[PDB]
Amino acid sequence: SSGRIVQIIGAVIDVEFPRDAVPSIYEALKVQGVETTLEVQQQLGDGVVRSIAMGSTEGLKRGLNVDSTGAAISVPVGKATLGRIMDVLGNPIDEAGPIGEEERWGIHREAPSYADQAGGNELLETGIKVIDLVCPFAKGGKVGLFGGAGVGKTVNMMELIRNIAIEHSGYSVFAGVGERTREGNDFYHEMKDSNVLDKVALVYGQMNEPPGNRLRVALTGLTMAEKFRDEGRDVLLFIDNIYRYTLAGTEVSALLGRMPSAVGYQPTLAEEMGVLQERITSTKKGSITSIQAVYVPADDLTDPSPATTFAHLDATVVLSRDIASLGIYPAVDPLDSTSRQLDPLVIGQDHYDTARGVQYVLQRYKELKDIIAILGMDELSEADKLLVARARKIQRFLSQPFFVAEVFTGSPGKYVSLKDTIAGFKGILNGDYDHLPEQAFYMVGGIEEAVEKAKK
Amino acid sequence: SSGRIVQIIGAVIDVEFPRDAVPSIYEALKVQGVETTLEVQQQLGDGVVRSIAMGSTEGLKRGLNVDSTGAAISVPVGKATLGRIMDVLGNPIDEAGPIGEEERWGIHREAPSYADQAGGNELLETGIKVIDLVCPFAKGGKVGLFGGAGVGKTVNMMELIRNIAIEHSGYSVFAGVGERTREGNDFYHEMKDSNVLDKVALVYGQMNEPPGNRLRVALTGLTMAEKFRDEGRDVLLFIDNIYRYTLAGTEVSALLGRMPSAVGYQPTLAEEMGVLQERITSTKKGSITSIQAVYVPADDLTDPSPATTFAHLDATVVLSRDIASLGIYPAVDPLDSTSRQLDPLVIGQDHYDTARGVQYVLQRYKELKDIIAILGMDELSEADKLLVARARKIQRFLSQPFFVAEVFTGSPGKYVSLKDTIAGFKGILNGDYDHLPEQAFYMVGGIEEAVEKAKK
Amino acid sequence: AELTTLARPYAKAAFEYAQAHQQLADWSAALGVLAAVSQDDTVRQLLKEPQLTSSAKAQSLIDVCGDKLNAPAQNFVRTVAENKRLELLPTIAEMYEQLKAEQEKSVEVEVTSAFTLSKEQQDKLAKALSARLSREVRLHASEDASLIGGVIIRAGDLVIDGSVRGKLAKLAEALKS
Amino acid sequence: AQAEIEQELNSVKDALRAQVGALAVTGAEKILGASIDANAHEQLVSKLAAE
Amino acid sequence: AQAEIEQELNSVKDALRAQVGALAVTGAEKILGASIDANAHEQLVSKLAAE
Amino acid sequence: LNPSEISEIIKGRIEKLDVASQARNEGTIVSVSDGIVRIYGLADVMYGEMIEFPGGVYGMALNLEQDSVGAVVLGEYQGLAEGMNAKCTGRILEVPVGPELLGRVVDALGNPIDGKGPIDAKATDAVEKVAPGVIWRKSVDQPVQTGYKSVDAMIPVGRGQRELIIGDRQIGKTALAVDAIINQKDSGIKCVYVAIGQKQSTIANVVRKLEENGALANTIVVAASASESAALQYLAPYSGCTMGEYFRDRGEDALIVYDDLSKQAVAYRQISLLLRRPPGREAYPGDVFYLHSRLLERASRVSEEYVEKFTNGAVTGKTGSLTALPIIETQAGDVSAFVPTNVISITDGQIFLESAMFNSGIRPAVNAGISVSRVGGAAQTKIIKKLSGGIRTALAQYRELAAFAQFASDLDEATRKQLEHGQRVTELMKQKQYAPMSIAEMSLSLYAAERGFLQDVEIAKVGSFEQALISYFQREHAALLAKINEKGDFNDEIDAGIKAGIEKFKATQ
Amino acid sequence: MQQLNPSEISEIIKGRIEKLDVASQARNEGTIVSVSDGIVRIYGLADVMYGEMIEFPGGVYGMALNLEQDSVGAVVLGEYQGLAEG
Ligand SMILES: Nc1ncnc2c1ncn2[C@@H]1O[C@H](COP(=O)(O)OP(=O)(O)OP(=O)(O)O)[C@@H](O)[C@H]1O
Ligand SMILES: Nc1ncnc2c1ncn2[C@@H]1O[C@H](COP(=O)(O)OP(=O)(O)O)[C@@H](O)[C@H]1O
Ligand SMILES: Nc1ncnc2c1ncn2[C@@H]1O[C@H](COP(=O)(O)OP(=O)(O)O)[C@@H](O)[C@H]1O
Ligand SMILES: [Mg+2]
Ligand SMILES: [Mg+2]
Ligand SMILES: [Mg+2]
Repeated sequence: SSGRIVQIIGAVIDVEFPRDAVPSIYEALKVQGVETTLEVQQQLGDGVVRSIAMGSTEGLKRGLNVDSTGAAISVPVGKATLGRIMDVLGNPIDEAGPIGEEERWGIHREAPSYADQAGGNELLETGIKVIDLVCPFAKGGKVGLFGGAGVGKTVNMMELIRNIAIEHSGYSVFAGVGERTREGNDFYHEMKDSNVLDKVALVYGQMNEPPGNRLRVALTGLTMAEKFRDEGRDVLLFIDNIYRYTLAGTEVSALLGRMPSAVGYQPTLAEEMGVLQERITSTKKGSITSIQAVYVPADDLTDPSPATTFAHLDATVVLSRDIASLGIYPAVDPLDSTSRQLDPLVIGQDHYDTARGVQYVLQRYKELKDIIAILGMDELSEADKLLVARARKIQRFLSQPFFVAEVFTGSPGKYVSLKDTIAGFKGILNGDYDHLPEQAFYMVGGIEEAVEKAKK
Repeated sequence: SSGRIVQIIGAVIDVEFPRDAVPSIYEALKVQGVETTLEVQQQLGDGVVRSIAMGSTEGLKRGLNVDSTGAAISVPVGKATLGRIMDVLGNPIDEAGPIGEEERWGIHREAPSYADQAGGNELLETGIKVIDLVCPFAKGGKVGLFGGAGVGKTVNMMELIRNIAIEHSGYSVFAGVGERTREGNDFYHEMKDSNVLDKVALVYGQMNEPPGNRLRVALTGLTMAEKFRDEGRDVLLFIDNIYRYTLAGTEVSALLGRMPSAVGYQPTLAEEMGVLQERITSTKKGSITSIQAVYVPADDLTDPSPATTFAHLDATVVLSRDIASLGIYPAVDPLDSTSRQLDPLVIGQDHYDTARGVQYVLQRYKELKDIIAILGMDELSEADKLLVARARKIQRFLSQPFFVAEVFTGSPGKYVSLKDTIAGFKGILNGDYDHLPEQAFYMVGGIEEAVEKAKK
Repeated sequence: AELTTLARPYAKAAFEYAQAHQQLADWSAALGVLAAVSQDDTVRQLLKEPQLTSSAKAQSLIDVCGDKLNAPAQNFVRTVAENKRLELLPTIAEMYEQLKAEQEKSVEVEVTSAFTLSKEQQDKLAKALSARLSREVRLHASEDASLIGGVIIRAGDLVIDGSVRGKLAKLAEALKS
Repeated sequence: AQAEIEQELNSVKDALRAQVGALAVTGAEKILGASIDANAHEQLVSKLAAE
Repeated sequence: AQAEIEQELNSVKDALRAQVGALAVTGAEKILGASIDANAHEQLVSKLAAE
Repeated sequence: LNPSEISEIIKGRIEKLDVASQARNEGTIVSVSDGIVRIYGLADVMYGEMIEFPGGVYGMALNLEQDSVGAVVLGEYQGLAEGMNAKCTGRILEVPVGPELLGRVVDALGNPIDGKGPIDAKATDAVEKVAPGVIWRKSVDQPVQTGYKSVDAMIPVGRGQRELIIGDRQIGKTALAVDAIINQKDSGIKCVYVAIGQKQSTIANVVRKLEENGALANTIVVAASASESAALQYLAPYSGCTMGEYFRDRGEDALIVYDDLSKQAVAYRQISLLLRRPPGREAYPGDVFYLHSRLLERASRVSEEYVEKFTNGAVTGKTGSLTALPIIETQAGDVSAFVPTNVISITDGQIFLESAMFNSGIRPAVNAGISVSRVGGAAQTKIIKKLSGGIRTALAQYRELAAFAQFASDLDEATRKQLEHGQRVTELMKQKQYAPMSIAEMSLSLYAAERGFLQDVEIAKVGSFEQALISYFQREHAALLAKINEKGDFNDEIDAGIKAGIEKFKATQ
Repeated sequence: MQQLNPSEISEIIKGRIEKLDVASQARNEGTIVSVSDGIVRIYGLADVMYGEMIEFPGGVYGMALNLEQDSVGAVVLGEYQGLAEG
């Protein structure tokens, strides 16, 4: 049956229905006359439901009639979604007309059971020196790009999409959650001009949209990826900012009548994150390989949101503002970054020893940096002076110009291989390049080009 | 008609009136059996109004009758206020009889319009070296003296009152907002014995007073200054402590039913400050030169009250406890203090470059403090050693014995012209005094006296 | 929270019981008696005492009303007292009459004019309003010398102003703006 | 020196306009307060009933 | 320019002082929605003297 | 002092009086507190709708509770009282728009406060709107010259970009944005300056500086001073944005400055606490991120198809844009505060101003290591793009090298070469206020540094060398500067032309 | 004065008009009043013990944690989204 809007406060709306006809939790409602949808968050009792609007509330009035749809927000799924741009409710947001849908799935679902979990360890090459060395990825696994504001999350995700998505022969889903509308336009024209668009389903919910949209766009993109996984396919899932799902819950939490927790976050922070993150997984039916960008408020990795996110991922790549502030790119921290695949029984002893060797040299240099700044370089030991020079060179050889960064760097882009990466770092550790100047390793792809840059 | 007290909580009182006779916001009310005055702050509904008492509430009870006066608190203005002391309600508190007033003005008014603003840049010499060098004042502009407890705000204000009255021939208005009663007695007798009293209007609401008095005394003094400005005169408006107007607002905010903001402040902090601060301005009719002391809670310049005040002033003088601890008075900080008049087009290139040169030397000396503390001065470069020696001399030459500070030490006061100030610092920057000892610059007024002090 | 927010569950429960059992006029009388009796200076005092129990307050109010409260209405008073809501009785009666008026497709319209209007004019305004609103209209006509001429109609939240005072105010705002 | 002369000139017209408008409203109020009687309601209440 | 405004202002002031009556009767006639000449000129000569 | 004219102006308002009857929805004021008014009975009021009170006072509906309506007053509230009638206008908040606003100072509702007469605009638009979607935009690839070489070379701004200006109090944030507005007087880009919570004498001084530099005729000034209602200070950025969007939607370019978004956030926090909405991270509303993201996503570049569709084919083959320069104030350099954290995460770049560099005499005070532009080389002309490639990251590495090699013994030629070059570029990036440079002037300065011509020049003489070189090329090479200034083009002919001129300059002056 | 308690809903108030002593007749049975964020408020269950298990339709179970004067606050030992008022 139908209900009436009784109260409106920001993005939250209360609707009253007959007591014999209260709509279910997460049920979708439609306002009469006005083009707006509501999602039931709670049943308040006495026939009233609390809901979040999936559109702006400026036109809404008390007393507007509302129709119960009998189900949760249902979006189109399958082959018809490829090469299309869509909103949270699954409507097409491109001028290409109606979607050729044959089936619709509700956005709210249970996670796969403990008995359905996959167990693969197949290594995935990324073409990026630091990542392939200390953060090796695997097919069907979860990757997180942690970092503050302005350190490279989108740029590294675009390089990873170029080096994986294009070459891959399965389907992809790209979800822009709380993203800049300019980045979404550049990426759409980039996928269209690269002829890759026919393999990708694009879902966009940018920063100009209401809290209800930003709170549910991640579930829409994941529902499309789950349809492909359950068909037995291998799928790629990209999420430009998963922090924006948590923030939309913080923005609305207090208006939903929930008391705040530490650092002003919603009390449901760990469960709302677990209900989403446990669905983003590879199963015995099919696989989902996923890369998520994770914003770190004020660069503090101890903030409740970033801190609760680490346990959900297989590979954790950490971007540092102090490295970016020195012109070094990609600005990845080899000491804080890690992966479940960095094991001699998964990769090999030669790779592992090179990675731990690089980490050992950089960890020792971190205590000497403060010594040199007060008492000078000459007071260090003969072994320390040599080690500091290698650490500063290693710190520069981590840098690499990307094809998607040519507009920022000016120089061309370099793809480097796993063996090339290992050989270059072993050479600097063993002392084969002690005679080369420190500036020769800055922005130069493989080890050969560093030997050539020293001559210029 | 009349109403009845329905509730009393500290300084805040609720009064109920007939529905056809409810008093207006800011309207003054009088209690029948005690003649206590109340100011209406808000209308609660059902004929009930909330008010702040302009006196003590001890002995008041529920059910007492209250009379509405039909207007806001009105105070006497014009020539009759000169040489007299008044309270928040405009009553005389000097035992000299009734005020021979021709008219009364309501204490609440809108600020002068955007089209009424004045573009004055005429330099005002203070005779104090640090102020005239890095914080040049202007006629018809606003000055603020920021500082923690017992650092120099009242002493530096009493010295400015002494020096500006040398060139100024008009009237002055002094508003004592929440400070010591002894200091009001000392200032009144000093001016009475010096025959200066017949050109100054005095208003007081000191620390002994209830919250309502401390909250409205600033408006009473400003209302008298606005009468003289609007008569086409050039007047001086001095405020004992503008922070007390905001603090009196914090004590009452929770009683007014308002939710608190950061660190317990009222949610209306910036609006309460802007409504008062915008009235303290020069117009096309006449000019108001205003000087205000600003208390800094617990020495924290980032506290919401001091932080919100900086944007309302033309010249900012920041006092420091670290500088006062070394012996330097006035304890001004050249690197934190600034003025809108410190521009080559206003003060000329010679003054501007001298001031910029002093700030560059003091900034570089501040960067070396940690190195000098651990390793001492002897490890610095030949260039840094010379700069540190000049920084120490500049820092000491900024000190000056005052004519109001003579009682504390015994030393006679000094008045230094802008010409002598520029010549002294320019010579120290050029190196013309590299041979004189560092203690010769401490407490000596003009630069020639440093040359005579070095002979001992 | 407004008194209307707290009285809504109780007024709605009383209305639905009265409607389902065909007692709309009985509950209209009962709630009106309770609203008036609870506002009396002696009863208002008795209901605020801290030493009396909810059941003692309820029984005292039932014994005073007596004949005017049937078994369901007595049960309702004992329910309002147990939840400590006896102060809402005047608001519960007001909200019950609004639910009744909306159910019975009835509207009470207040009307004001500069000087008296004839029955011919009242019946012309009544048919026009009933045709616009699609409800039975009850015109509570009155006069107000503040109006220079014409009439003002107040059909609940809807207002229709055809008075000369409103036109003079429109001109003052048009010239001042 | 030219735009500002026109700035003052138009501001004076507006200061006068603000007083003349108040007087014109007061005039209309005094005129209607004498010109309106029982012969006007049969031409106003009757008009509203069609609106 | 300020001296010309000070010298000329009374010349326009006496012109608007005459037009107040025309603005008042035309405004009242608009508000009434019917002809007002028969009940407005005797109001103008008795009330305009106070403006 | 024209008689009859004033009468006919009044007759024009009397002639058009709305003499007919109107059907309206109405309520009654229940309480009046701190700029907040509560009303009963407004059944059809929409969220954000304008409410009409007695005496032409207006409010806006923000809380539509089941039994009450919470409204904020769009002006002075102290004249309102319990029992007054509240009416309903079926219109959303709108403001005047068009070229008639250029060279005028207005309030947050578009009323003139300059006393220069009425604004004969022929178009109004809604204050609250949704930005154009993903498919209607176009990539940023056109420049917005600020006139400062440190900004235009290392942190470029393009038409439709959003660049944050951030630092502490009294370090040149307003000076950078006002000089960027002054430089557009000949660029063909319209300007908007929004003053939020500033004192009226500070606003009047900025307007006097725009007028003295000839930039006022190309600028709209929107003022919401410190004494005005928190609702007007909260709405001012959206009103100014709407006035800038008029040019964007019609195939024209505009620039907007929000002098303090941190003061807009403080005004929004006040209203929200007085409406009794539950507080967040520093007593700030839960939706303080959405306050700024909804504003800043409107500043954009729109495609030819969007302009052609908006103008019904009247304008064709032209893109439109709105560029934004929001300003944010930090407390003692603390960026971890809630509002600064939100805005840095929304803009297309930021310009960090440092108090230590400002006190050290580097007056534009731009920290090259922390400052960055997300559009980069696409927002630069060919000549500046080639001459500035890698300067930002080279300076970032020079600051580190200068600190690392501060107390060590004499180093190799690679270290001395990098250090001596970084010291010269550091001294070159210094510029005075109200003194912008053209593409050719910035180009000569960049060329003389990156091509090695400054290697023989003393650090204390870099400013004198640049000023003399520009003055010499202005007298003896005027035709070359005019060629570089047409589009900022570069080729072997211009490269050789600049080389020959700099060599002749150093060898003879 | 005080906001509405969980038992202050029209269906519960209407039941006390029929039978004043409607509750305490079945001390082992109650009705769901509200559902939100994994927490269920129930009217009745007058004899529930602190920490006891509650049985809901569909084989779903909860635990009693808030035994308030007017209602029981229970947490679901599984998925709560299938539960509803009444
Ligand atoms: N390039 C420059 N060269 C020299 N001085 C400058 C330069 N840029 C700014 N200044 C000066 O430094 C001060 C900066 O003031 P400005 O108002 O622009 O800073 P602000 O950060 O906006 O201050 P506020 O917090 O009060 O708004 C002014 O005195 C200005 O004249
Ligand atoms: N690999 C890179 N090479 C060069 N510049 C880079 C690189 N990564 C980031 N940057 C610079 O830093 C900016 C911020 O990167 P972005 O991915 O937008 O950050 P985030 O998403 O973490 O906020 C880019 O716009 C660019 O100017
Ligand atoms: N110029 C000065 N010379 C010497 N002592 C001073 C000077 N200014 C302040 N002091 C010392 O500091 C004390 C406190 O100064 P005061 O102006 O009362 O502080 P504030 O008003 O900031 O609390 C003085 O009593 C005196 O001992
Ligand atoms: Mg990003
Ligand atoms: Mg003192
Ligand atoms: Mg500024």
